Amino acid sequence: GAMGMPNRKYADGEVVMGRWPGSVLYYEVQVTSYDDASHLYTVKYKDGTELALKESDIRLQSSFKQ
Repeated sequence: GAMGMPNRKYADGEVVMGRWPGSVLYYEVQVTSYDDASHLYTVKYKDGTELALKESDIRLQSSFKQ
């Protein structure tokens, strides 16, 4: 059981928390697309700018999920 596993670790269109690559900070992003070969999720930030990050950079919108 991975818990977060609909096909990928995250869904698409879903709003999650994503770490900024060079930082340890997490910002709020929405997943737009996904590279399945190298396992990269393309997400879009509140700033409009979209970025690709690893699944390990993405966490739930809230870690408190019930």
